[PDB]
Amino acid sequence: GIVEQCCTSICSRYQLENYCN
Amino acid sequence: GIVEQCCTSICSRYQLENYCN
Amino acid sequence: HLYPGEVCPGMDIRNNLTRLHELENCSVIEGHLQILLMFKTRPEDFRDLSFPKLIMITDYLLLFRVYGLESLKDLFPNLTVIRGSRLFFNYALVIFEMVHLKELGLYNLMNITRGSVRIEKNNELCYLATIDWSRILDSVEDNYIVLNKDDNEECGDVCPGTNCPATVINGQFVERCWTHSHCQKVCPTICKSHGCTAEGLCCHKECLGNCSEPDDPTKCVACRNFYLDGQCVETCPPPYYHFQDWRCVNFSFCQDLHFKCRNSRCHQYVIHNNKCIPECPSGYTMNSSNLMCTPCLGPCPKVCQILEGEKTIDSVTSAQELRGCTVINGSLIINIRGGNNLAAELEANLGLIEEISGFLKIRRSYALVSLSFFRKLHLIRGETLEIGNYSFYALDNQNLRQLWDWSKHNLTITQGKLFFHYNPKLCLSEIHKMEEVSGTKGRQERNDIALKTNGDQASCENELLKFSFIRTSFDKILLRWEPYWPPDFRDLLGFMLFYKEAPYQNVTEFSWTVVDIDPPQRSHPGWLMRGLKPWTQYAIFVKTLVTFSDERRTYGAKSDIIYVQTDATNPSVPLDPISVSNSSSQIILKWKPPSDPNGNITHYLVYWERQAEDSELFELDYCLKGLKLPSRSCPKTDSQILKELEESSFRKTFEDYLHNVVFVPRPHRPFEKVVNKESLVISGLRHFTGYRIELQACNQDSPDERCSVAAYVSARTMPEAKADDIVGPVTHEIFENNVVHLMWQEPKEPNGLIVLYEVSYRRYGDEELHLCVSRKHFALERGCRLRGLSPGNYSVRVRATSLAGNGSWTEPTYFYVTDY
Amino acid sequence: HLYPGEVCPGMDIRNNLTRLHELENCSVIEGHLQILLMFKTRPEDFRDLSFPKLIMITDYLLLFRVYGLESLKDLFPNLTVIRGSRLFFNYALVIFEMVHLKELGLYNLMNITRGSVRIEKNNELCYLATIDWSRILDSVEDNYIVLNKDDNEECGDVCPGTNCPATVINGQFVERCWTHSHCQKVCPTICKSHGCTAEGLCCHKECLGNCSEPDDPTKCVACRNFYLDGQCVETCPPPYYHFQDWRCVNFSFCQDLHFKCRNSRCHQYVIHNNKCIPECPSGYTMNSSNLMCTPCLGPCPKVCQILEGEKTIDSVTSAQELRGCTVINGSLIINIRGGNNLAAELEANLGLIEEISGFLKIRRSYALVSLSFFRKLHLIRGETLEIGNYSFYALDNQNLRQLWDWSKHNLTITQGKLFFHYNPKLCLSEIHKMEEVSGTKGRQERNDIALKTNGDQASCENELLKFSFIRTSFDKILLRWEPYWPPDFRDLLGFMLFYKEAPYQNVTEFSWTVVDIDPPQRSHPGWLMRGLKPWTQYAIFVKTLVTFSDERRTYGAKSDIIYVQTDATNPSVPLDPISVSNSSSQIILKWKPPSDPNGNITHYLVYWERQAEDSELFELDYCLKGLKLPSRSCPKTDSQILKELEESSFRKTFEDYLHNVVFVPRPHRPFEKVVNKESLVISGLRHFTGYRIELQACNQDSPDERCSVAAYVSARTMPEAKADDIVGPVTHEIFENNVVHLMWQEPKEPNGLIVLYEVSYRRYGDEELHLCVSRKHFALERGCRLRGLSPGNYSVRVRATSLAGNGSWTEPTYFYVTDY
Amino acid sequence: VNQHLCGSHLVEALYLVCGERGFFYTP
Amino acid sequence: VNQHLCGSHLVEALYLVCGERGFFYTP
Repeated sequence: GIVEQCCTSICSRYQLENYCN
Repeated sequence: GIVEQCCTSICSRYQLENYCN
Repeated sequence: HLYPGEVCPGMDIRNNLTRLHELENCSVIEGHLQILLMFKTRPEDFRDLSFPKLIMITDYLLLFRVYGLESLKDLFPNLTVIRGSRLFFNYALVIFEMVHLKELGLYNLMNITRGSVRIEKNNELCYLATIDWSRILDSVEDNYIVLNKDDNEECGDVCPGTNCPATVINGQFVERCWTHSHCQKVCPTICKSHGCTAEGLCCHKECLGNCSEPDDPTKCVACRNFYLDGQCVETCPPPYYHFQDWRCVNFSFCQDLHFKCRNSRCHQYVIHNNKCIPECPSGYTMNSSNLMCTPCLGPCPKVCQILEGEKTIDSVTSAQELRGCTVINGSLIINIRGGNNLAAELEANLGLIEEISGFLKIRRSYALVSLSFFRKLHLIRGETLEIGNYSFYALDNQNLRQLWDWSKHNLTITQGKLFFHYNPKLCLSEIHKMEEVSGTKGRQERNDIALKTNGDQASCENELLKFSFIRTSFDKILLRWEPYWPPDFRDLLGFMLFYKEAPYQNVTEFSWTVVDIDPPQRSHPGWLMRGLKPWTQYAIFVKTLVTFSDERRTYGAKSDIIYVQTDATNPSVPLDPISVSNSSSQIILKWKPPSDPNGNITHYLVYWERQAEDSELFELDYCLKGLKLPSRSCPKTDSQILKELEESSFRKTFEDYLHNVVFVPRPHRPFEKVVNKESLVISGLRHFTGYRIELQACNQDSPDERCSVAAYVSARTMPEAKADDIVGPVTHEIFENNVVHLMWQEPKEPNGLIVLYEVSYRRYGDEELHLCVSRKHFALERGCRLRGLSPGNYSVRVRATSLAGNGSWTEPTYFYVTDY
Repeated sequence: HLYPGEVCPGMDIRNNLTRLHELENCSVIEGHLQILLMFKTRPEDFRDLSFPKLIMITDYLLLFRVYGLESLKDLFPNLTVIRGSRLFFNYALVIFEMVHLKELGLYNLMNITRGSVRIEKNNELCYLATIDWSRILDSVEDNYIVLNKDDNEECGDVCPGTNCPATVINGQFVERCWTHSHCQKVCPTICKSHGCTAEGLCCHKECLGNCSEPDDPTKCVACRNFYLDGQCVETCPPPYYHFQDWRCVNFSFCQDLHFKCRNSRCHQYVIHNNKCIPECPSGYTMNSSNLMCTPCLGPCPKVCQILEGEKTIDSVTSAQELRGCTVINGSLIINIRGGNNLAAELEANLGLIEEISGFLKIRRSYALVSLSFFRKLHLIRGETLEIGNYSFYALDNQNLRQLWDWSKHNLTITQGKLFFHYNPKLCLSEIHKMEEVSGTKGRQERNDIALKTNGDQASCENELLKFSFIRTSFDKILLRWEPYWPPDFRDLLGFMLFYKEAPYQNVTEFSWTVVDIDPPQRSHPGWLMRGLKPWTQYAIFVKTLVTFSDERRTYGAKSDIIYVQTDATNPSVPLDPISVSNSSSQIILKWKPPSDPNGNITHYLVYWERQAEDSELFELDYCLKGLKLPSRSCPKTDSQILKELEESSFRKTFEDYLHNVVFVPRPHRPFEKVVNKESLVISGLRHFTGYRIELQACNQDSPDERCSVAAYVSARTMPEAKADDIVGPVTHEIFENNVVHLMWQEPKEPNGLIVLYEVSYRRYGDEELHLCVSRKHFALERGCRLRGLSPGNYSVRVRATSLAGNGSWTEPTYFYVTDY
Repeated sequence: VNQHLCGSHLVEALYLVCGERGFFYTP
Repeated sequence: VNQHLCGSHLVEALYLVCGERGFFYTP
């Protein structure tokens, strides 16, 4: 899910549009 | 030595003459 | 009445209210409703929008960050039932981070069949404590309502009292109201769950929540068991089959659903046991023409292909995905970071699985007390192992006590090693029993099963210490127990004795004052107790202290808890002894039982003795000026203990080294008896007598009194009416030379004693003259003697003064002396 | 004098005294002497046997279970030196289980060069505490004298005092005596180790213990450094080589020993560095003709083939077997079950080894603080690994803090994994540094290095918290520190604040009152302290509380200990205020300093005021009868903390689950001032006058007084002797009708006031008549007036009564009245 | 700006990143 | 009689077993 990608790892800008329309 | 034979294991009669003349 | 309109299978609403308009045409939701992620909204966007048609939600309701919504009393004014067929993390109603909301307003919610309610992170939410959740949820202890405005602040909660019913929640009655204008509707105790009408009458037997007319199935708003053609039926009559546990449908509907799923992208429905279920259980298979699943001619289980072969179970909803499974083609990770026992639902959802193709791991399960919810777990193939080649991983379980009931439960592990760590309430005996039963005895290596962490907080010494001699005394108890010796007797470093007063028999195991007893010399070890409170029951048991051996079993020996009561003794002195006089012959004495009864106080002793009046007062000349007569820690850290372990181990090590090097293997007074009273009335008392009261609290009467010293107090009766009054006519004498000598009878029985007499003689027309007559003066002169009086007729008045005060005057007496 | 007779290489005596007669012909033992296992003996078997020739023992003396021996004063009356070249479990004198012995009797033992003394399990041994071991052993803390008659019982210890010198051991002086007739010989502090003669003169520099003639090398009984031809020398002159570190021998003796070992079954001696040593070190090899070991033309180390390839090191004697080794062809197990630091000798014996072919294991080493004694340890090949394929096993080391000094120490591990467990004072940072330096970073798997056991008792958060705002007040200190947030800010559960009074700056790390502070909301976190004692310095530091993560590094943050002192305030009231009036004009006032100085008491304030006499006493008629004038807390622990951890983790888990499910990735009065005094003398006081004293303890004088209320006490001065005496001649008046009116001047300045006057008139030959004159009587009648006196000559005497007491009579005054 | 996003901060980060188009959910 | 011999009990057991011949020690 999103939490293991962001809260544990380091989130860049690109993938956050994968959670948006 | 004698202690690992007797205090840890179980000592019977026979070997105790190995510690005697 | 019943449900009109569509059925609207569960939907999700996001990012705007444009799609929210599709809830107008249905009254029942056959799914879950989620309103969440609504940022660009204002409070004026919700007042005009309302959904009065909605009645009941099958799965759950979730609200998460919907800006502008202040109360649900407008959105859902007719929501009454949440079945909770499918939960959301073991919760049926979740309201999370719902900013800009002040009150719930769900004033028609009556029953939530399954699940709990979690309300969290609502800084503006009030009217929470004014809701009696016990009338809605079967188990209210499973709720979680924290971080709101009620505990952060003190926002007002104005429940209309002048009407809102009040029910005690912990120890006080508080009114119940959903909003400032809506009281929580409460039904009488006779109406268990069928609901009550406006006037307080139970509805139909198969009704729930609310009804229009009592005792009418067709006038209910929520069928308790099943719905069919506007009527609640206990079971669906043929040819109608139970569907979704809430309604009955015909064969055509189930067949249509099956065909729609088959001819498209699913829940390919079948029929079994007079129900239209998504899939029939193990041992059944659907036929071609009809949809019924006939029993199969072989053992075909319902395998459940777990995605990624590793499924984490942390909630009721996650466990429910394995409902009906018998063989798991993956791995299970049981991880409930909870605090409340979920074993009831977990055994219902799980426990029907027979084999696990992978590994079983239980990690950080705080609330678990046993793994018994795996009712039919037999085989763990372990074709896929945990990192490190493990097939059973138990770690950091704070309350795991028993793994299984080995009397009747069998287990088999094909491959993989074992692992156990930081299970403070799981003992090594259970682990070794599992090793023997499973068949993996010769498969574990060192440190795969820890020794200082498993059971380090549980007493499972599995060896009995038997007391041999116990004797009781006034405040000392002598203890003796049979000696115990481990195979290496130098390992026994002593005993620990735990004692604690036990008012009642049922006491826990593992306060608890500790005393250390040195090991005996090789005479039972024993120990004597000092400083005990008499007549008290104490709990005694002894647990051995032995040196750890890293290789083999640590060791074990302890004694069962025994109860000993010290005997009785003399009680304490009664407290607050006060004596009050209410009459000239009656005094009331009040006291309380002593603070140290030391048994049962059986009676009291009261002793009387009169204080004789001081002879000093009888022999004073009070006529002289100045006649103002009175108007009557824990063991020093760990270092300490450690140091003793280290010293003992060093001594043993030196002994072993010496033995290794040396030996070479060649090749009387008035009284009474009170009976269960704290006060007594006294009679037969002389007026103005100092009475010294000796009061005792005594707990043994016939076999000699065993009771302590007495309390002392003094009392004096009230003054009488005419005790000080002088009786007898006054006699006067006149000699040849005009000497006046008076005679008056004294008050023979006065208030204690008479201090003086006063004679007031006044000649007719003259002034009144006073003379003091003292006790010695009265004794010597036998009354009053006057010297040198002017001729005339005087008036003689006499009064007597006592310890009470001023006495009444005597009648006037007239005498005339000659003028010569 | 020096050593005569044979050399008798160390022997062992067992089972009888038949072979014990071989010690008669030698004075020095070049080895170890053991007297042990002697059961069939009686106390009469030792009196006739004595060995006065024995002087010193090179290695050690061991006595173990010799029956019948009651004192060694007969067996060894001349033993004075135990060199301790080879010890017995880091002990040079062992007396174990020596039944039937009462006293040592070794009254000539002066110096034990190397080792310690262990005396244990002697139920009858006395005269132990009467020995000053500090004069014999360089390090007395390494001794072990327990389980004897001195502590089990109270056996008498009669040291002859009338001669035995006394020296303080802890805080008191006690006489020193070996037996009831032998005092421990003590040398003056000038004689460090060379010993003293009978009269107390230092012996020769090369002397030790005892000597016959001071400053004479050839008249000594124990050479301190070396022995040669009856003379002690700094070093052996050529061609004599040092042998066995105690004597010098010629080339012939060393060659003979080498040949005897070569041509028989061993210590094949060689010669190196002007010494005859058993084997020359690495890089040298003995030649054919001569015995000298010349340097080798290559790197040839001294390999030490360890039997069974696994050697346990638990004592100095076990480590000494590796002396001079450089490459170990086996495995080492370091296991010192001690309590005393052996690093000093362990670094001398070990530390010269370069490579270890096997594994290195440190297990249950309580006393070890560092592994730095491996001075030149570089390579651990690990060709033979510990069970579980390990090459470095550290387990249950109670005080291991640092592994090596990584700034200058290199290490290399070829094969094998790592292991670390239950090292409470070894932190994960050191372990990871060792991983990086060694080169085994990608070789360990999970649980090989624990996280909850390594460093769990040491503060190594390796992150600094900085205070930003501290302000001090009367009893409140306001603290502020910069906020800290871990990567997952929900992990931060709050802060713990540790404060404690610190009288001096040097305070330890890790009393210590704890207060829990909630994390801030996302304004510095901060905290305010309540209930502080004014003028006190406190030690303050903050250490964070964060949730454990099992996978990666836990977390770390703490603040260095800071020191803040609260300011001063008003001090307390002085205690024990007592005033004594020694003289009629002098009063001494004594008091104690206040119990709460709240700073430095700088001065005192004393206030004076006179108490005016009561006007009631001036207006009383004391001549009336009745004239008796006065003659002036531990946290609920588990059942608490855990619960909070579990609740926080449950909240975080629900948040994570919700985020996972929701988001989808689409593809004025007199006074004075005292200066540092606790007493004051006061003069200028009216005689017999009561004063009210107002005393203050005040700590601020010039910048306004800041000091509390005053203590009140009353002091009355002594009365003068002649203050009550009546002054002035007595004047009498006789009227026509014989009326006597007396006139005497009153004592105008009396002791306070005069209550009455007495006139005593006696006619010549008659009796003395008394009359009382009161204050009002004197004011009205201007003295004494008498009515109706019989004619004659009377004598008038007058006295005045004051509050102090009775005044003296006046001179007689004679008056005569007419008889008509 | 690259850092760890957890808790409500993750929701805020997504809301700044997108929200003119709206979040996505499977049909 | 077969059991664990430790401490002084070992010495007593050896003395009971032998001691008329005496203990052994290498020359």
